[PDB]
Amino acid sequence: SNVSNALVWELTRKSNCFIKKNKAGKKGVFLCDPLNVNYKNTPSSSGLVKSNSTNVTLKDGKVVFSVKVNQHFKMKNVEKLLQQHGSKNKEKLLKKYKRLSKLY
Amino acid sequence: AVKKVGKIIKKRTKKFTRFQSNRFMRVKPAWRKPRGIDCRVRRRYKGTNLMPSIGYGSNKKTKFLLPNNKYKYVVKNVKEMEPLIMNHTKYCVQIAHNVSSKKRKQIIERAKQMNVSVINAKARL
Amino acid sequence: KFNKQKSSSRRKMRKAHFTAPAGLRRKIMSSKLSKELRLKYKTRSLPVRKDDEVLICRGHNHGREGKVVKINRKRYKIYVERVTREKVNGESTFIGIHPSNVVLTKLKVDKNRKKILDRKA
Amino acid sequence: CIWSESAFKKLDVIYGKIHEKKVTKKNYILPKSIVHNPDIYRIIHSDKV
Amino acid sequence: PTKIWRRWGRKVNLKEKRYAVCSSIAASGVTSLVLARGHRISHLKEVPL
Amino acid sequence: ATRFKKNRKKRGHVSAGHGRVGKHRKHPGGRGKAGGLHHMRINFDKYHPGYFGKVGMRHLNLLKNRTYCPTINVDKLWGLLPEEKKKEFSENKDIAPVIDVTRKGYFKVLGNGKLKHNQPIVVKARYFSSVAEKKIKAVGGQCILVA
Amino acid sequence: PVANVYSTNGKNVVGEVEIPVVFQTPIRNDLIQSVYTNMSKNRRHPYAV
Amino acid sequence: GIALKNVGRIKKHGRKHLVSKNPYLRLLVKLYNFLARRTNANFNKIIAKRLIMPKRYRPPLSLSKLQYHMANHPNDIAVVVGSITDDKRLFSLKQLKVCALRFTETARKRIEDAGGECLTFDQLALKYPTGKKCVLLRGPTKARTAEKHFGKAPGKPKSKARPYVRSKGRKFEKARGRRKSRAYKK
Amino acid sequence: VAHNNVLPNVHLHKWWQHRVRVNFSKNIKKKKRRLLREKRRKANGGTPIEKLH
RNA sequence: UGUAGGAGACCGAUAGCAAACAAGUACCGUGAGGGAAAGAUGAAAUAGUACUCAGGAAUGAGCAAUUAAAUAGUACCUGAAAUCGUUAAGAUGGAACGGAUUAAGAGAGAAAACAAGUAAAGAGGGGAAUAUUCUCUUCUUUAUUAAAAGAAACAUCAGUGAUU
RNA sequence: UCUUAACCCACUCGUCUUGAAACACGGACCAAGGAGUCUAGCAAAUGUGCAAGUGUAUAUGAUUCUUUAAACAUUUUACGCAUAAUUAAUGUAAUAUGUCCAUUGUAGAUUUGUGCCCCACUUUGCAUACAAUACCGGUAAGCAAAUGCUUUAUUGAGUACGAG
RNA sequence: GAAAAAAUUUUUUUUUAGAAUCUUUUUAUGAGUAGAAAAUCGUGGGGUUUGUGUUGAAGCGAAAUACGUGAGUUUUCGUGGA
Repeated sequence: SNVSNALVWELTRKSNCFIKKNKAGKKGVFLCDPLNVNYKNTPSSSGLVKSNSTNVTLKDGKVVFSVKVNQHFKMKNVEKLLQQHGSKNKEKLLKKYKRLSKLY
Repeated sequence: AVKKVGKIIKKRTKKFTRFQSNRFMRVKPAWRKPRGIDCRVRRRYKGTNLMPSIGYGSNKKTKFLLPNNKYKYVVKNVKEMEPLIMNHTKYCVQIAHNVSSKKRKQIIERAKQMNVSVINAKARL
Repeated sequence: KFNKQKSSSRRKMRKAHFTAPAGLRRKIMSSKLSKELRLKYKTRSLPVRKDDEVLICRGHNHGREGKVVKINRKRYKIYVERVTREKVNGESTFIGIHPSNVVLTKLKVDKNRKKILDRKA
Repeated sequence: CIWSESAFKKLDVIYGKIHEKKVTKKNYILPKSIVHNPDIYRIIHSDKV
Repeated sequence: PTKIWRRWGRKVNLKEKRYAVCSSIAASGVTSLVLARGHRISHLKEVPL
Repeated sequence: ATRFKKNRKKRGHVSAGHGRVGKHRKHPGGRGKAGGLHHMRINFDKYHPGYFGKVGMRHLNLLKNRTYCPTINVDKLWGLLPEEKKKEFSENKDIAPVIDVTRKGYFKVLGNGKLKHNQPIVVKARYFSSVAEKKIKAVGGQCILVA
Repeated sequence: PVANVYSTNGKNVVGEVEIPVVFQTPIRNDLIQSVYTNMSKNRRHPYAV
Repeated sequence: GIALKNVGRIKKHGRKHLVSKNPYLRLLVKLYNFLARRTNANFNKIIAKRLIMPKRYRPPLSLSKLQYHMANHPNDIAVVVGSITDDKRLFSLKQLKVCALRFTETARKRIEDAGGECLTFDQLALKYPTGKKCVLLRGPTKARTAEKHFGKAPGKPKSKARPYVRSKGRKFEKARGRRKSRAYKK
Repeated sequence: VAHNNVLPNVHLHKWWQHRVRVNFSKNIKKKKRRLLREKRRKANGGTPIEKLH
C-alpha cells in the first residue's frame, strides 16, 4: 500500500504542527502530540508515527488517560486500565502519571 | 583568561569589539569583520582587537548549559509547559517578557507545582 | 459582502464616514429602542429627536436617564439634561454622549415620525 | 474533509473506475508510485533479508 | 523602479497539477497527516468522513 | 526568488563580488558582437567556426508550404498499429495491413531498421526512398504512390 | 478497503462504500508544496511606480 | 608546520547524500544504505551509489535494448537504476523480469501483457537480498544531446563538437571558417 | 561575448520600454466576450446566432 | 488623457504623485521658466489652563486647579543621537581611547553557588471513594535530623616532565 | 558588571597602489536615506512531471463568478521544439531479408557456476574508453544509356534499436 | 535493559538514550588579499500554524552571575499608552 510508519516519519519529521522548537535555548526541540509518552521529536515516541499506543495527558483541569481507534478515561484506576488495554514504557508511563498527578 | 567553573569551561569572556568603536561615535560596538586593504585587525597585528574565530567555541557536551545546569526554555503560556514536566531536572523555565502579571503569576504557580526552576522569578510584582 | 457595487476598502469607507453630508449624518445618529417600545413598534432602531428621554448605559454616567437637550450633527454628539459638568473657568456645560451609549425610552410622536413609524411597521 | 456520499461515489467515477463521457478526465490515469510498499522496517524485519 | 512587467505568474503544468490534486486528496485520506496538520480531530470516528 | 541571489552572500565586500583590482566598468569590450574579425577574433574563430561571409544560391521567397515533408523510417511502421491488431496479422497469414502514411501525418518513408521477415505490408505514401522500396518489396509487400 | 458512511446525526452508521482508488496515490509532499508555491504566485495583482 | 596535499584534508568527489526531497526516494536511499552497510555485497553499494545519482546521469532505457541485454540468460532479473521507456521499433518481447525506478505507462502494459514482471526496488530488495541471480544494467549515458557540445572545442582541428546556432540553414555558420573555399577548413 | 555560449541576437535595440503591453486581462476579457454573445443569443428570440458555413 | 467606479502579497510622511497640510501655493527668474517646506494633544476641550501670591511686562510659584495622565499645556504622540547643563565619583608631568593580564574601588545579584524529609499548627488549594470519609499537595510559621556541592590541604595512583 | 590603575604591548581608518603610519587622496559631528536589479532571449547545472513524444496556444466550455484578475474542464493530423541527416541547389537519404534477429574488437561494471564467506579459475560482457568495419548526404576518381553504377578515395554540426 | 545512592530485609531518591544531513567514537588537520562556495543570522510583507495585549503591546533608556565563536538572541528595572 501507499503509507506506513517510515513514510509518515519522513513526512512529519520536519513539517508538524505539534513540533515546538526552542529558539532562545538552542538545545530544545519538543514534539507535543497528545500520544507522545515523552516529548522527544523521535519516531521512537511520536504519536503520529506509533501504530497503537498509551499516554496520560492533562485536559481542562482533569488528567486524561488516552489509548490509540482513540479512547479516553479519567492512580489505581489508571494502573488497571493500562494493565488491560496497554502493550519499559508502562513502567515509565506510571511514573509519568504520578508526576503529572501532583498538578492542579 | 579561561573561565572554569565545575563542569563548565568557557574559554573567552569580554565580548568582542568592532575595531575603531573606541574612537569614532558612528562605528557600532557589536562585531564586524574588518575587510580592508591593510588595517591591523584583519592582518592580526600584535595587541589589537583580537578577531573571534570558531575554535574558541564551548565544549559540545555542554554547549548551551546555563549555570543553573539546566537548559533555558522561554514560556508565554501554561499550555507550553506541558512537555517540560518530563525534563524538570534538566530544563529551566524563563517567563517571556511580554507576559502580563496575572498570567505570569499563574505560570510561576504551575511551575512550582511541577518542580521546575523559574529563573526570572520576581518579575513584575 | 457579495455585491461588487459597494466598496469595502477601509480607507474609502472611512472617508465616507467623515465627509458625510447632513442628511446622512442625521441617519447615522440612530439609537437602540427600549424593550417596551420595541415590542410596541416592532422596530430595532430609530433616528433620535430632541424631546425624547434616553437612558445611558455605556460611559461614566451609566446610571443616568434623562431628556435630550441638543443634538450636534457636526460633532456627532447628543447632549442630555443633567449630565452637566463644570469647566475650568467655573462654567457649566453638558457632557457629550455618542448615540450607541444610550438606549431610548420615551419618544415623542409628531407627523414626520408617525410616517416613519408606520413605514417601519 | 467532510464528503457527501454522492460526492464520494462521484470521486471514483472521475478518475476512471467505471468512466463516463464528460465527468471523467479524459486520457488521464492515477500516477503510479515509485515504491510499491513503504514498510522499510517490515522488509528489514523479514526472514530472508 | 518596479515596472508593470515583472514575471508575475507561472505556467504550472497540467499533468503535475492533476497529480498534486490526487496526492493532496490521498494525503487527506491518511489519519496521521490530518492530525499532524494540527486539527483537533481526536474524537472523530474516521478520517475519510 | 530574490533571497537566494549571489550578491547577498557577498553583501559587504567592496567589489560586490566582482573584483577589487580591475573593477567592473560599463560596456567593457564595446557592445555586443562588435569585436569579431578584430580584437575578439580568436573567440569568433574558436566558438563559431563558419560565421562570416555568404555562401550559395539566393532564394527570393521560400514559401515554405511547397517543400514541407516530414519523414518516418520503416522501422517504426508496424508501431503505428495498436498491439492487438499487430498480433492478429502475425497469426493470420492470408491478410496483411494496408498503412496509409498520410493519416498519421508523414510524407516520406525512409529505410532505417529491419522489418519482420515474411509479413507482407502495403504502404501508401507520397514519397519513398530507393532503399525503402527495396525493403518493402523484399518482405513481399507493395508500395502505392498516392496523393 | 471499505469506508463507513454516517447519518446527519453521528449516533448512527449507515451503508459502507468502497474506498476510491484515488486515495492510494503516492503522498508526494514536495510536489504539493512546489506546485502550491507556483500556483499561489499566479494569484497576485501587479505593482510598480 | 607540516606539508601535505590539501593540508591533510582528503577530497572525495561527487555526491554526498541525495539532493531529492521526495519522501519515497528518501525511504529507498535509507533502505539501500542499510543493506549496503550490513552486507558486504558489492551489489548493495553500487545500487545505493547509483540511486543517489542526479537526473542526467541515470538515463531512460528502451525495452528493445533491455531484451538484447537479457538474451543470453533469460531466466534472470534485470535491475535498471533508471526509468524504462517504450519502443515502437520493438516488434515483440519475450517475458522479461525487470526492476526499474519508473515505468512508462505503455511499457508496463506491454510487459504485463507479454507475461513479464514489473518490480519496484522495495520489492527487489524483499525478494532478492544480495542481487542474487540479478543483472545490473544502465542505458546510453553519453548519448544525451548536450554532451555533443562538449570536448575539444568546435572548430579546433578534426573535433566533432556541435556548434551552437540560431538555425541550421545555409546562411548560419557555414561559410568563412568551415570549408576550403572560404578561409580555413573546419 | 564570452566563450562557448551562442551569439547574442536580442532585437530590443530600438526603444522598447515605450512598447510593452502585459495582458492581465485574459480571463476577464474571455468572460466579457462570452457574456455579450450569450446576451445577444438570449435577445434574438431563441434563434441560433451562428451562421452556416 | 478627462471623468466615474472597483482593487491590491504596493508606499507609509527624508516614502509614495513634485504635492496626505490654503500645491502648481509661497518663493525665485526680464523672460522662456524654475518651484518648495510644512500630517499626529486628549476619550472628551460642550475638559484648552480658574483662583491667590511675586512681577512695569513677560513670566514664575503656589497651601490653589482640568484630566486616568499636563515631565499630555497648544514648541502639544512616542521622543534616539550628535551637542550642552547640574550633582556625585574618579583621573590629571608635551595627545586620547585601546589590546593581553591581574588590582583596588564602586554597583548589582542567589536561577548551582548547603540542608530532602519528619513532627507540631496556622492559612490555602485539589483529586478520589460511597454531604463526609480517604488521599495528594502549595504557602506560612516553630525545631529537627538528612544529605550533597564547590573550593581548600595533604596523601595514593596514572601520564607527562625537571632534578641528584 | 563597571572603574580607575599598574607591567607589557599597541601608528588614522577607507583607499587606489610593486610599495601607505605617511610630506598620497576621501573623512568636523550625528541621525535617517543611499548602490549588481528587472524583462527579453540563450546556456549549463540541478530539481520536478511525463516519455517517441511533449507543451494545451490563442480560444472555447462550465449552476466558475466576495476571494475567482484563480481554479477547473477540452467528442476517436492546429502550432513549437523533438523524432534524421546532408548538400549552394533540382534535391537525395541509414547494414538487409539472408532473421523479433538488435555490425566486430580489446579492456571493462553486474551475474552464473566450479574446485553462507576471502580466493583463483571459469561464465555472462553494462556503462564507458579506445579502435575497427559497414552505410547515408556532399565531393573526388573510374565508368557511364539510368531506379545512375564502382572492391576505391575523401568530407559532414552524419548513422549503426532512440531521448526529448 | 536496571545501575547507583539514601533511609529504616522493606520503603524513598536520582536517571533509564535509537532524531540517519542523526548518535557514539577514532585519527589527522587548522595562514590568507583578488576569487569561489557552504552554513548561519537579521529587516518589510504573505500563506500556514499557536500564541502575547490595558493586572499595559510595540517603541525607547539604562542594564543583566543570561546564552551563543559570532552576527545576534533572550531577559530585568525604568519610560510608554496601543
